[PDB]
Amino acid sequence: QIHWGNLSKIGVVGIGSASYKVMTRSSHQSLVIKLMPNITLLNNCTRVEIAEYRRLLRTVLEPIRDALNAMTQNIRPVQSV
Amino acid sequence: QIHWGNLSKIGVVGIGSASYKVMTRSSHQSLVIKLMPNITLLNNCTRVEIAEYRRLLRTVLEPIRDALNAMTQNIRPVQSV
Amino acid sequence: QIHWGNLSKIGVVGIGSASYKVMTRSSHQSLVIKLMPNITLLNNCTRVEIAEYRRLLRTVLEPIRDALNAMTQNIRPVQSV
Amino acid sequence: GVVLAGAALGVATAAQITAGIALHQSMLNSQAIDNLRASLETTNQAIEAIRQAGQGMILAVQGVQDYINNELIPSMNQLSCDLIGQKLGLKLLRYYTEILSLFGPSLRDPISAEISIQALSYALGGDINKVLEKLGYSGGDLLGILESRGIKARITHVDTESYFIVLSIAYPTLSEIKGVIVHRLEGVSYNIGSQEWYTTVPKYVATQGYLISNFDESSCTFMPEGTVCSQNALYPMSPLLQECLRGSTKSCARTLVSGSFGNRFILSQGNLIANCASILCKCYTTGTIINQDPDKILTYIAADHCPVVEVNGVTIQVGSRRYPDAVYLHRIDLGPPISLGRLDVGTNLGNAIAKLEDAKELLESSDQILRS
Amino acid sequence: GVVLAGAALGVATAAQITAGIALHQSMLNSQAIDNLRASLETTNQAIEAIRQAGQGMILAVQGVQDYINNELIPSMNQLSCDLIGQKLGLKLLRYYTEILSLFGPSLRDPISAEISIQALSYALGGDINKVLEKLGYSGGDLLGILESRGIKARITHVDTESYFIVLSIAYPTLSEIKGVIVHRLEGVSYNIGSQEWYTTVPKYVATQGYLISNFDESSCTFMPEGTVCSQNALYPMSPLLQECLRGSTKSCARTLVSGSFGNRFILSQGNLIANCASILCKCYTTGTIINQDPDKILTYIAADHCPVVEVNGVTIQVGSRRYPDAVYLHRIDLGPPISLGRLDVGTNLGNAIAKLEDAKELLESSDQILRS
Amino acid sequence: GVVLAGAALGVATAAQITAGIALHQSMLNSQAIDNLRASLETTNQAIEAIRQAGQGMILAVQGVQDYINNELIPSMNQLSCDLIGQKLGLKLLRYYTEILSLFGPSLRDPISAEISIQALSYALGGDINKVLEKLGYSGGDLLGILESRGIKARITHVDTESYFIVLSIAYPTLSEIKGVIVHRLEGVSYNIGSQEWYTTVPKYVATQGYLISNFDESSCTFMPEGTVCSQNALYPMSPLLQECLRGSTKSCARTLVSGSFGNRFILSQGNLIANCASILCKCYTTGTIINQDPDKILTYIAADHCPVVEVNGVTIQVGSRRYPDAVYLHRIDLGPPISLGRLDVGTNLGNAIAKLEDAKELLESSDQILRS
Ligand SMILES: *[C@@H]1O[C@H](CO)[C@@H](O[C@@H]2O[C@H](CO)[C@@H](O[C@@H]3O[C@H](CO[C@H]4O[C@H](CO)[C@@H](O)[C@H](O)[C@@H]4O)[C@@H](O)[C@H](O[C@H]4O[C@H](CO)[C@@H](O)[C@H](O)[C@@H]4O)[C@@H]3O)[C@H](O)[C@H]2NC(C)=O)[C@H](O)[C@H]1NC(C)=O
Ligand SMILES: *[C@@H]1O[C@H](CO)[C@@H](O[C@@H]2O[C@H](CO)[C@@H](O[C@@H]3O[C@H](CO[C@H]4O[C@H](CO)[C@@H](O)[C@H](O)[C@@H]4O)[C@@H](O)[C@H](O[C@H]4O[C@H](CO)[C@@H](O)[C@H](O)[C@@H]4O)[C@@H]3O)[C@H](O)[C@H]2NC(C)=O)[C@H](O)[C@H]1NC(C)=O
Ligand SMILES: *[C@@H]1O[C@H](CO)[C@@H](O[C@@H]2O[C@H](CO)[C@@H](O[C@@H]3O[C@H](CO)[C@@H](O)[C@H](O)[C@@H]3O)[C@H](O)[C@H]2NC(C)=O)[C@H](O)[C@H]1NC(C)=O
Ligand SMILES: *[C@@H]1O[C@H](CO)[C@@H](O[C@@H]2O[C@H](CO)[C@@H](O)[C@H](O)[C@H]2NC(C)=O)[C@H](O)[C@H]1NC(C)=O
Ligand SMILES: *[C@@H]1O[C@H](CO)[C@@H](O[C@@H]2O[C@H](CO)[C@@H](O)[C@H](O)[C@H]2NC(C)=O)[C@H](O)[C@H]1NC(C)=O
Ligand SMILES: *[C@@H]1O[C@H](CO)[C@@H](O[C@@H]2O[C@H](CO)[C@@H](O)[C@H](O)[C@H]2NC(C)=O)[C@H](O)[C@H]1NC(C)=O
Ligand SMILES: *[C@@H]1O[C@H](CO)[C@@H](O)[C@H](O)[C@H]1NC(C)=O
Ligand SMILES: *[C@@H]1O[C@H](CO)[C@@H](O)[C@H](O)[C@H]1NC(C)=O
Repeated sequence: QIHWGNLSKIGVVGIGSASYKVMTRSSHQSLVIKLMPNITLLNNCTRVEIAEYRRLLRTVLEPIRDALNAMTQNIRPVQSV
Repeated sequence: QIHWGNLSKIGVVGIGSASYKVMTRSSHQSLVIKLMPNITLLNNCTRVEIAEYRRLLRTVLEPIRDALNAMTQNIRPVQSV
Repeated sequence: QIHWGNLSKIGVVGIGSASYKVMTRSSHQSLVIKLMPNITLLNNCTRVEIAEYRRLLRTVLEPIRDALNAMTQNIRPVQSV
Repeated sequence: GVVLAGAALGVATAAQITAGIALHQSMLNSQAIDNLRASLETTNQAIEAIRQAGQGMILAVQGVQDYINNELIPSMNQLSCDLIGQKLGLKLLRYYTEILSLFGPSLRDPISAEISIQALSYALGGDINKVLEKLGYSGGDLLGILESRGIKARITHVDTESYFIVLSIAYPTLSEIKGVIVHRLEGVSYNIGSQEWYTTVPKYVATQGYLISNFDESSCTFMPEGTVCSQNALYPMSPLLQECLRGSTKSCARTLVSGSFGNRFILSQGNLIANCASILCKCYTTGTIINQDPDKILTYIAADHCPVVEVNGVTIQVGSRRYPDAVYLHRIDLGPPISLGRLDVGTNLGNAIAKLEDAKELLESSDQILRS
Repeated sequence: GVVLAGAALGVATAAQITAGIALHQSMLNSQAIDNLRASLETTNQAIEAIRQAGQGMILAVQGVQDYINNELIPSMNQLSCDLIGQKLGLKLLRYYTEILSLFGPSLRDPISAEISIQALSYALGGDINKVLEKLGYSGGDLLGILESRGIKARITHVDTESYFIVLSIAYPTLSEIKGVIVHRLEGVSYNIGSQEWYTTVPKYVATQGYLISNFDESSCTFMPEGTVCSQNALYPMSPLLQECLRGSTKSCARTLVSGSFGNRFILSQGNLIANCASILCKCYTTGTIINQDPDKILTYIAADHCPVVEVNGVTIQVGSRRYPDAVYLHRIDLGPPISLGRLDVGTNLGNAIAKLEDAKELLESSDQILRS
Repeated sequence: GVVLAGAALGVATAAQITAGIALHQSMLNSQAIDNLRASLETTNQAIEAIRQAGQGMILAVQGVQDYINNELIPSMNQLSCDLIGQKLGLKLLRYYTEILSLFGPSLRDPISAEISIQALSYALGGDINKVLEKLGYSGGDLLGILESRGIKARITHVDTESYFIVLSIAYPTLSEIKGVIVHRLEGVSYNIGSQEWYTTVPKYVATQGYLISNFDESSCTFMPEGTVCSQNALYPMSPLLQECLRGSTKSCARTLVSGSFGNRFILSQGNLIANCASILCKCYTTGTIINQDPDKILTYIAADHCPVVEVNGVTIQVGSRRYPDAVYLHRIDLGPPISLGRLDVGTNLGNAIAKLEDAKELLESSDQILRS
């Protein structure tokens, strides 16, 4: 293992030691990002801004949906095997 | 080219290829950063804050303007030469 | 020193020189971060939010104070030796 | 046309000379500056297009005007005059820090400096979507250009008297380089006895006919219709690394991996390439475990031997054979083991240099000794 | 149980395969999506828990609802209708910019992408403390887990019709790896005549029995009760650097330091190890200066010779001797001198390689020369 | 005067020992801490100086007080009690996150840690300009000092009873190092046959009489009056690269460049050094093309041969000759071709070491071979 005697003779020392801990995942929860705000109490003062907001989101969300679909079409039950 | 036969014998494979596009620029627009806000309707309620804001701006603007003039004085019409 | 003559024959030139300045410090000031806001004019509308704020802070401040106490208790007057 | 007074300028780089000459084409004439100054001291909006009839359009952006128009002005009749100044003063000082951060002494070489539109976000009021719209910058390539930082601004005029900066902004055009393919590479570990190894190859490589070169992905964005790069992504590859990619396995370096390596199998051409001596390979249909022979380093699983395979608790159905059966280790010439870390390289390079230094006498006497 | 159609998928990384199968178990069923869509379209709060009995609790986060509920709605009777839209429109565009930053073309592979909870802070409304509380994530290890970026989310469902994204979030559990110790190393300089040198060693190393490996601290947090790492931090160390750490000093590389080096003394085991040829070492008890002989490279100060020592103007009391008196330079085998900079490496590597081709004919006539 | 008890402390670095002792003279004494706590209780301002007679001024900063006085207090008559708490709670949690970010477990070794004033911006209320004004930190060197991040803070006292942190802050003064010149280097490509090469040199180098060293510009700010560095920027240069800069051209390494290189001409001392074999060089005064001999690698254009030259589409005027006109390639000894990429280095280093292992028996047979 580490030879601390020779290491000190060229000016190298240990100033600390500690245990090593890693992470493992057991349970998962669902976190949903509701992208569309509730604007009912804002009457109709935000129609144009909301409508612009949805258009910008579609150009981002649609590519992600296609990637998910392109993977879940290749998932088949093991009963067919 | 790339010898995919030998690369796979040591566990190297290609997982995708794509075309290469670069950028070239033809037309240019002008965007001006107006640093001094229109404060007419604030009714002289921000005089000290505006003046201190201007004082700090001058310390940044002058060195850049000096650099631009130093290069511009070296640009001369080709008809003279 | 630097042989600019040989450097130019392989396409290396100097494009500017400057003096070197470092930093030294002699006087120090005290800057205190007051973590507890004055909320007297807010009546008592923030009791729970403030109390929850204090609880989060102690989990950060206590380990820092313990480190300072550990080093300070190892500082002793010079006349004692 | 114009001529640079290079004798008077003295020293300048190609970037400085080019941007200096381009400053002649991009600067407004003094008459426009006078009209622009009068136009600027008439607007009260955060974004406004100023159209000087007969000349190109100029966009004017005020970075704290929304706050004044939306927050401070409506509050005029119910707040004290002193609080209004404190609220504006807070925003002005925060705005100055951004201007200092962007245009201060950290900005080296203002003449030849190119500033991305995203870095201008705070100076433009916090968001850039409205600016791109008013600039007319839109289309199907906007995302690829914007994410790769392809919209650059350049300083052309600085007005100390009226406190404004003129920028020159351009919306680029995408052009395909003919005959250039960017290949993405991935690797799988293999076992030699009980040691798990990994071949060291670049993540991305580019080809153009016979030529193979390195590829820098930092400025690129991988769009579904092709990679979009705002700089030059191609740069030379060492001749020895090119021999690796051309089929010389002895030219490829290899490195040991940690005990929790997570690239022990891959799916390629409908076939599974797995280090079955390092992960559990079982044939799902028959239930028998697929053993990796000690004289082999990899396993190439296809449907002709196992139509459905479980690899790490994941069941995979594989197609027809596109990769031959694994060959023996004695038919594969393997490359040199290496360590890629900075301190490991230095320790090993220092050892090699010292060995060359100590034997310098004999190496510098080769021609005579081989002619005895 | 599910199977992957590898022939249809064609090519896939191990990370892609594992993450893709995990979608089967971590997705909401087609009916749960329909009920989720109804539940989302009746909430009006920034954070809300959706209790669908028979299925796990769902946490709904709206990124701009605090602004609407706290700022816009109360100010409804005092602001004009047009100003309300302008104020919300500003927040929506900034929120879109952050969504584009997270999930746009820079997000390379959405399927196997892992996003830390900190990176989602703006998408969740700016702060994550209330979310961590509502998720039930708490305990004594949260600070170590949180600061290691250990709480990761996966994209499981993206709904374009009702504009929401479903994420799979998990709170890790910490486990100690048996027999692994992470060592922190520090060094001080030493003089060989008039030259000041430094040994080149890693900042952190890890041991397991007789095994020595590198330790990557990038993903780790050093807590009082152990180092908490969100990734695998151990990676192999080259055999030559392992010889160094096993006591072979000649295998250890060394580098010169600048004239204003900061590591010239260290307190270790109650003793002071100092380079007394490059700093001022004075014995406070007697006032006699401690001088380092040129045949010695370091000074090992203990109480048997100086109860109180002053170095660099700092007065220190030391304990009993636990390091030997310094041995002469001729009893230390020192390693090669190296320069760690990439350009210094390339200049020296290119010179060393060039010397190898000049001897290539010599090195091939090896067995011929040695046998004869 | 104080002594450190190294026997009780056990182990500590020089930075820890130095910062530990310096804490003695920088801590407000136990009497002032009691007086400070009473003074902090009576304030209601974001920034305020504590004037306790006979002792130095202390600046107290409250990070959310501006929001309370400006935003919440004026609206107490129009909002509800619950909404007031909800708004402040949002700001408190965001402030706590920044405190956790600054002073949490990521903060390794709080005693020896130095935090720049810019990093404390959010903790101080989002801006440092007013804090610097009331600290008295001003003058003609502020811009260079601030951008180099030279205004550092250290934790002095932490009170968990009244929840405050005391920091020690210092305004540095600048000192020139006599005889040190920082040189900026720039390169131009040359051609050998059809290949375009580039010498590999550092961006910045520094000299001190005879000695040359590397320069690290990471902490520096190149101001018009000189280079201001907040750390030690000088670090040693390898002997071989020192020979390169002293006039040995074969010691300098060189790399092939990409096909779209942007450094093919430079203006230096009023003359243009241009490749002219990868870019078009044309003499304006006569209309002729400046052709480069294949036995030459560069062109040195001066007014004695071409008063006005058009290169790469830019027309430049040049002065009298101040560079000798180019010499033939046979009169220049060039250096080794190298590749600077990490993977290219590892591949070539691994190959070079392997040839050394394969030739061991010959290398330790040198003394028999050389003597006999
Ligand atoms: C895809 O992958 C395969 C499998 O590796 C490659 O085949 C290898 O190709 C390399 C490079 O051409 C071969 O290496 C060279 O082999 C030559 C033939 O050696 C035979 O004869 C010797 C007699 O002593 C036998 O010991 C040996 O087993 C072989 O049967 C040698 O001439 C070469 O050695 C020379 O190397 C250098 C020359 O620069 C100098 O040191 C000496 O001159 C020395 O003699 C060299 O070893 C290798 O043998 C092949 N592997 C095999 C056959 O298993 C394919 O080339 C590759 N595909 C493509 C398209 O490249
Ligand atoms: C600016 O740049 C110039 C050139 O770019 C430098 O000039 C070099 O100076 C060095 C040092 O003086 C020269 O190196 C020595 O050159 C001598 C000339 O060699 C003659 O003989 C050989 C054999 O036929 C021919 O190849 C050569 O052309 C000459 O006819 C030799 O005496 C030296 O040989 C040495 O060889 C080995 C080296 O491994 C040693 O062991 C031997 O003992 C012996 O000394 C040596 O080569 C170098 O040649 C010059 N470069 C040239 C001429 O291109 C300037 O020094 C430089 N300025 C600065 C300040 O650095
Ligand atoms: C701790 O450090 C000491 C001091 O360097 C180490 O002793 C050194 O050991 C090496 C190899 O064991 C010796 O080299 C050997 O020399 C003999 C003589 O020719 C030869 O048999 C071998 O081929 C080899 O070259 C070296 O001389 C010796 N140092 C001194 C100063 O004598 C010791 O090994 C270290 N301990 C550990 C556990 O690493
Ligand atoms: C600040 O903005 C005000 C508007 O609030 C500007 O006043 C208008 O300026 C235009 C421009 O020509 C005039 O046509 C309008 O008649 C003005 N309207 C009002 C109500 O005064 C004003 O010019 C701006 N002030 C500056 C920039 O200093
Ligand atoms: C927006 O929020 C409002 C509340 O402001 C929601 O209306 C409530 O819906 C719930 C769900 O069943 C009912 O129990 C309440 O009675 C409703 N409130 C009132 C005042 O009637 C509404 O559903 C939301 N609208 C959306 C999301 O479009
Ligand atoms: C919080 O602020 C209040 C005012 O908002 C402070 O009360 C003032 O305290 C000063 C300091 O002595 C006195 O001069 C004033 O007369 C006080 N004002 C009023 C209206 O009583 C208070 O001290 C601050 N701190 C707290 C409550 O802890
Ligand atoms: C808003 O517009 C919609 C669509 O016509 C309708 O609910 C109604 O007209 C408005 N509702 C309000 C103002 O609450
Ligand atoms: C602000 O002060 C100026 C004098 O500089 C005056 O002309 C103007 O009317 C004032 N604005 C008001 C009173 O709203």
